Amino acid sequence: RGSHMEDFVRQCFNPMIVELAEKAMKEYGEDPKIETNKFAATCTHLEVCFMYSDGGSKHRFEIIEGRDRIMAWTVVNSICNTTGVEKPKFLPDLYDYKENRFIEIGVTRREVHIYYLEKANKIKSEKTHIHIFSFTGEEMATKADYTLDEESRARIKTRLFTIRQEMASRSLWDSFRQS
Amino acid sequence: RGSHMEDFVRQCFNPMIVELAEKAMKEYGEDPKIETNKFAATCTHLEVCFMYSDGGSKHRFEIIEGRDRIMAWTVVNSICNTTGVEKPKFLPDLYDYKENRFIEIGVTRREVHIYYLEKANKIKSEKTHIHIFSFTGEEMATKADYTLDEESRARIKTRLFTIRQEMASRSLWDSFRQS
Amino acid sequence: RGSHMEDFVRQCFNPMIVELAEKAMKEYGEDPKIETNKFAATCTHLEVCFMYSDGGSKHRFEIIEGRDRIMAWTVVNSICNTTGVEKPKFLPDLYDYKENRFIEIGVTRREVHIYYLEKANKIKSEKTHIHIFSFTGEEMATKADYTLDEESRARIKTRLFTIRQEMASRSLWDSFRQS
Amino acid sequence: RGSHMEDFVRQCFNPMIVELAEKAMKEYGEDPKIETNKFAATCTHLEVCFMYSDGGSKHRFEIIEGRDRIMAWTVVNSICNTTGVEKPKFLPDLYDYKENRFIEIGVTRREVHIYYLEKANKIKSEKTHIHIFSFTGEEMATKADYTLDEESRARIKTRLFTIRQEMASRSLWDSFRQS
Amino acid sequence: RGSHMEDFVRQCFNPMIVELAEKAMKEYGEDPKIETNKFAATCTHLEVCFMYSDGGSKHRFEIIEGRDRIMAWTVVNSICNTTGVEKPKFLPDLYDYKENRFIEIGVTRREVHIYYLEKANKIKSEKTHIHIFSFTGEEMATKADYTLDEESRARIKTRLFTIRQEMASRSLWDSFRQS
Amino acid sequence: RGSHMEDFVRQCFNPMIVELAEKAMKEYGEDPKIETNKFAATCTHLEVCFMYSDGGSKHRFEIIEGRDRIMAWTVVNSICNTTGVEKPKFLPDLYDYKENRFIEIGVTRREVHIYYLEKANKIKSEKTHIHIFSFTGEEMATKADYTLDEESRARIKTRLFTIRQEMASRSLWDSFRQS
Amino acid sequence: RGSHMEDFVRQCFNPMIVELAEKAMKEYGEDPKIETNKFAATCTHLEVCFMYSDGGSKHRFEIIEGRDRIMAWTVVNSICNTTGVEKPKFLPDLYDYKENRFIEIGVTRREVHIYYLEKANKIKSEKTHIHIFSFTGEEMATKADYTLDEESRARIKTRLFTIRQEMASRSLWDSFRQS
Amino acid sequence: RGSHMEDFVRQCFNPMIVELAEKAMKEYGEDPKIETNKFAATCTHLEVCFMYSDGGSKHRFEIIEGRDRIMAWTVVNSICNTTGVEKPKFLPDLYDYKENRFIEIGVTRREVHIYYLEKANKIKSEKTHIHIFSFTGEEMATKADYTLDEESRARIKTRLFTIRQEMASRSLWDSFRQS
Ligand SMILES: COc1cc(CCNC(=O)c2nc(-c3ccccc3)[nH]c(=O)c2O)ccc1O
Ligand SMILES: COc1cc(CCNC(=O)c2nc(-c3ccccc3)[nH]c(=O)c2O)ccc1O
Ligand SMILES: COc1cc(CCNC(=O)c2nc(-c3ccccc3)[nH]c(=O)c2O)ccc1O
Ligand SMILES: COc1cc(CCNC(=O)c2nc(-c3ccccc3)[nH]c(=O)c2O)ccc1O
Ligand SMILES: COc1cc(CCNC(=O)c2nc(-c3ccccc3)[nH]c(=O)c2O)ccc1O
Ligand SMILES: [Mn+2]
Ligand SMILES: [Mn+2]
Ligand SMILES: [Mn+2]
Ligand SMILES: [Mn+2]
Ligand SMILES: [Mn+2]
Ligand SMILES: [Mn+2]
Ligand SMILES: [Mn+2]
Ligand SMILES: [Mn+2]
Ligand SMILES: [Mn+2]
Ligand SMILES: [Mn+2]
Ligand SMILES: [Mn+2]
Ligand SMILES: [Mn+2]
Repeated sequence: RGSHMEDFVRQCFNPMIVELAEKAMKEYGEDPKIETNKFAATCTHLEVCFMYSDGGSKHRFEIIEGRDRIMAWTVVNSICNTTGVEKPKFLPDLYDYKENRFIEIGVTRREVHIYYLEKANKIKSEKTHIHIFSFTGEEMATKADYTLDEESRARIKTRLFTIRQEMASRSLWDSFRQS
Repeated sequence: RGSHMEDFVRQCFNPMIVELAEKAMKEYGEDPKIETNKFAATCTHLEVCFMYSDGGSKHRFEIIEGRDRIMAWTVVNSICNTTGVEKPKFLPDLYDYKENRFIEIGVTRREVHIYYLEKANKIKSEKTHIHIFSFTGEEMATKADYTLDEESRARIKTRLFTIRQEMASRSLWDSFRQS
Repeated sequence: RGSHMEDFVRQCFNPMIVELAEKAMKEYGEDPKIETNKFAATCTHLEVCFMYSDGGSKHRFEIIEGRDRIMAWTVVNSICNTTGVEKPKFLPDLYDYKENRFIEIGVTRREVHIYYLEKANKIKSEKTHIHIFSFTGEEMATKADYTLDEESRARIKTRLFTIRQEMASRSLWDSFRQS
Repeated sequence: RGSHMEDFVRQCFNPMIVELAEKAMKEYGEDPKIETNKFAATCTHLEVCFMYSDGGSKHRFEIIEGRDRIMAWTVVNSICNTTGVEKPKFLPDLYDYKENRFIEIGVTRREVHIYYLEKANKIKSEKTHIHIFSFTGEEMATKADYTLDEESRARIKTRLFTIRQEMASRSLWDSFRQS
Repeated sequence: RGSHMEDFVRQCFNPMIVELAEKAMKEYGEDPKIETNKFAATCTHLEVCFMYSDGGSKHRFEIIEGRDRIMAWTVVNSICNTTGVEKPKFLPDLYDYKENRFIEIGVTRREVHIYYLEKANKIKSEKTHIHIFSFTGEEMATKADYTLDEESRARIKTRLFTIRQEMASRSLWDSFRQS
Repeated sequence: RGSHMEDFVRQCFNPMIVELAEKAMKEYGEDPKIETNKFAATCTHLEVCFMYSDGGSKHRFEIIEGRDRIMAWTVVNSICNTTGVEKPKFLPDLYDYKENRFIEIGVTRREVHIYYLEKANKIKSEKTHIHIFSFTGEEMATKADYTLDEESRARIKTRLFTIRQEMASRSLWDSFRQS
Repeated sequence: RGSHMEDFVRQCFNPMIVELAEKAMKEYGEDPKIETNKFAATCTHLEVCFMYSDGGSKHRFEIIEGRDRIMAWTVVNSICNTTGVEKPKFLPDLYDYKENRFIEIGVTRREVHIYYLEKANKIKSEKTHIHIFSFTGEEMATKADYTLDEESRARIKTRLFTIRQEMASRSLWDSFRQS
Repeated sequence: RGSHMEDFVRQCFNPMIVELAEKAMKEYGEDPKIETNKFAATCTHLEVCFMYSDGGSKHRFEIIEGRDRIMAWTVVNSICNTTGVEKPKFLPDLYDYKENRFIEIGVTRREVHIYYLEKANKIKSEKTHIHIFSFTGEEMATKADYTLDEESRARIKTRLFTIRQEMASRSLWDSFRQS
């Protein structure tokens, strides 16, 4: 019940991302009070997706992650039925209105290119773009097309390494990298 | 009195657009509690006009729809008496400060090009631009000049199809497409 | 998915009570999109408990309903370990700091005194006070001790009958009284 | 169109009362831009009713005036079906939870006791309380039961005479007292 | 131009009282940048009047000080024409709705009873109550009727001595007590 | 005291511009309650200057109009002592950080080019730019350099003609054009 | 650096009390990141003092704790120089305007009566009231005069035991009770 | 204790910069009530750094100044470990995401080029950019690369000279230039 990682996650991310991660995890039958590593992972993924969507230019991205399952899908059908893009098999995170493709955002604790592989065998859809970030500071995207400019992606890497430092300062990073 | 479409409209659009649609419909002698399809249509038209005006660049559009009749006209006379453009016969929805022309925004449930025809015989003014959106996801504008960029108009189409899905999920879309 | 009762509940109660009812129902494995009658019941119970706690005088009641299970219990242990009152078997709704007893608030669709019976066999604790409200406008409390004054309890009855009227106007009240 | 009374009413009362008076007058087919005296009268009546309801003690009054017709009635049926009081023939302004009776609030430009007469022949219901205020500073209530204390009713009289002074300073009071 | 007392007054009182004192002093042809002692005196008088009006019970006092001359008078005529109290010769600060009399609030740097004398020869009206506060911590009122309870008047004295300490800490109190 | 123009000005412009105009007029010994035409003129000039400063790009203009005399000057000395531009003889309205020159904004009721003449004989400084707007919808600037783009200046003309229409609807425009 | 108690304190108390405790501890040369037990103690003491001051009736208490040393003293001199009460030797927490005495509030982890002893030998002033609360749920005050009513003091005890439970759930309570 | 410079600093800068300067000075063992010149210097440096960071384009700069020492460093390690830039020896003020270098911002009272020298011997790191501003209105940066455009840096110079004027008007500038 009383885990250091829970209090650290509640002290690290803003209340909105914490509430959204709690909702998304309870929806799939996972307890934030027990799966604390998955709690931190969901919060980090949500914040990274939000910074990514903010890195655009007003009407650039459509936020899919953070919506309810029935609602997050409804936007996918509306995007597909209006542009003509094939419907993805699994829920993505964003839709680039400038590139006419969905974006899958990953945040891994291992090296940058095995998580892309893991996300590539699962997807195997079509034009769905994959963008991977790592806590080490590296990144990797489809066709080397990193979608955003260098200044926006640098902020995501900096914030990612900031969370890694705060976890290690509380001896919680070693258990985070395992699972 | 107790109609599903009324509660759906109050749950779908934000309170400001709902209040503006109620005002605009009561002004013309129409009850939102009875003409629920017209209520949803007015709300959708208002939201589409607002997204259109937001798709500009700060000082780009002058919002005519959503103003009171005497006030909405007063801005039309001020626009005409300062630029020299001929006064339109019927109230438009916007004025493009970059193109020196008024814009008429339509949202139809039929195919995109019969509503443009219907709006073309009524207008027949001069340089008044016509821009039509459909729930199917298509669009059509005067001289193929769609005024806004592709990214802004895609958001309008996506949101339009989102409302169509929520209506069909409540079995209210079939009655909406009829009237 | 698209139920009239869902939109009516979202249009009737404020967003905070709706969110709290969604949380409380998802916690116990119940879907607000499917168990719409239970959704309305949870919202009504929450609002009645809140009006009851507001009917006091600043430092009068301690709100138990609407808190998370682990948190709502933690306040019960703190109340018991500081006053000396025996710990209740099941989660109550309030604690009267003026009467040194917990309060169980019920809102039933049947007559007022069978729900009290149903709540009396389940409880059978000790000094836990029971207060029952009905949609018909009647009420019943332990030892005829209605805790609050007449003016506060009249507001709860009035609001309860207001919800019953809005449900019947949408033909949703008959299905509500059944389950 | 451009009437001094309209601008004075918009400068005198707060925007909420002005909007509520506009809604209530448009509901009954009356134009605030044309019936400016009736506009000021509706605004004054609304503000007096609000100060009256504020003169209570938290859970004392139920505000009927300012609600929509279908909604304002729904609260009357809920009050009657829960307390047992006979349903009034015409819409009142408040309900005293402490006295178990409805209150009719009048604000007249003539002497205090002819408007009470006018309101007494129309009503003739039962326990519906009548409370009359005048711009001259006098008042009159049923059974000499003025419901509120002296300090609250003095504020209403003071504010009423303040509006009369501002009208006379703009030469609008003489036309107000006629109609 | 650059006076220590000006910056101290802007750092001591809240922006609203500072703005009201600036307005009241510019209305009578006095510069806050030059008459800095009168600036501090006006701010202190305004704050004392506000704490006094707050010391009541909701509908107790009518605030006269801090209003514009034409507006502050208009409330005096409305109070007199509705209660029957004789109109005062000079603008007072409050009106006690519970005692049916106006209140004149003074804040002096000399002893408490010479300022009352000075305010008594000027007034000499009728039932206008006089209440005097001093920076030394003493007070004096008409007929020993101090209107408010002991707890509210103690706060005013405490705050008054707090300002005297902050002035002396900046060597500005000696010049304040002179003028 | 009770002038139609006063209530119209309070109903037309936002409270901030009204307060700033009241301050600026009381500073120079002019009463807004008496010099109502000058009141409307000051409000219009302030709003036009604000729209002009907003027409830039974040760090483009430095707002001089609307500041207190001693403060509005202090910014002029700071601008001159840091850029090297000669100090103007009379207070301007803006400073263009992109053009290294002050801007004088005029709003006249006569034709556009006699007010520029009137403002040119008074100024006769150096690089101080003059920009004139008229209620008729025309404009005129130094060296035909209109500083802003066409879309921003069109909004100012439209709003100017909107105020002219509202004045004429209340029969206040004829007296406005005289003085 | 990374202590569980720090994150727990930041997750438990509101940001204002946390900031005030950080300020008060840095003022006396103590690090909240190192003296985490003292951090939690300062936060708990501040919250208890705030609930105590809120337990009064508007103008009842004067808050001394939470102010800066020079400021917190300045209010003590102002209270003494206006009421005549002897100046205390050490900074208290409140001043009861109804009882004409200062209040010292203690929150101990041991039994209730040894901390009162410890606070009695240190004080030994005069009429300075001592009120002690414990995490076990007991209390003790001077002359058995508990100042507040039973309902307000019960809330403090309940909240105190809530913090003790959350500490023990994170295995931080055992180290808290030691120091 | 009562210094003119303290009140001037509290009247000049916004409360946030004042609080941040108080925190930063108390962290290094310096009293704002005593080291008033250093207080004004810290406030000016903070405001200049904030205007500099605002002069960018959304995701351009990372604010280092104004953060706590342990936190301000944590961002430096995250920036270095993600971009590959060498870690600076002393805490900088910003990081330019567009130029891949840290920025050191200085505000001196002497001539612009001796403070750059003083900051150059201390630094002597690598690609750390130095940008110096002066109260006289001049500036100097590394490689004549002033990072921002001319319009943003002109605002900083103007505001700097505004503070110098307000200090001299209160006879506080001469003592400021000495230390
Ligand atoms: C059961 O897990 C969840 C599943 C979902 C549905 C959609 N899922 C994602 O969008 C997603 N989710 C993770 C990720 C990885 C590890 C732990 C937690 C989340 N990584 C990603 O790259 C990614 O696109 C939402 C929230 C969840 O918690
Ligand atoms: C009586 O109807 C209304 C009329 C008006 C006046 C101006 N009208 C429009 O601006 C408009 N209105 C619809 C439309 C179509 C069907 C139903 C409702 C609205 N479509 C459009 O393209 C369009 O330009 C305002 C609100 C109304 O409700
Ligand atoms: C006494 O008058 C005022 C003077 C001032 C000082 C600076 N003045 C202007 O900045 C200004 N003022 C008007 C103008 C013209 C007619 C009536 C009112 C204002 N026109 C302009 O073009 C213009 O630059 C400020 C506010 C005033 O009211
Ligand atoms: C150095 O310590 C502090 C001292 C001060 C000055 C005034 N002190 C109190 O007002 C106080 N302080 C604690 C207490 C006990 C243990 C740890 C922390 C605080 N207990 C009490 O009963 C109590 O009246 C303010 C904040 C501090 O952190
Ligand atoms: C002890 O002093 C402080 C030191 C610090 C740590 C980082 N320091 C700066 O970032 C900094 N500080 C000054 C400066 C110069 C004179 C007086 C005050 C500050 N000038 C600069 O250019 C500059 O980069 C933060 C706040 C301080 O008060
Ligand atoms: Mn996803
Ligand atoms: Mn993803
Ligand atoms: Mn239209
Ligand atoms: Mn249209
Ligand atoms: Mn219950
Ligand atoms: Mn009435
Ligand atoms: Mn006085
Ligand atoms: Mn000017
Ligand atoms: Mn000008
Ligand atoms: Mn204490
Ligand atoms: Mn620095
Ligand atoms: Mn620096």
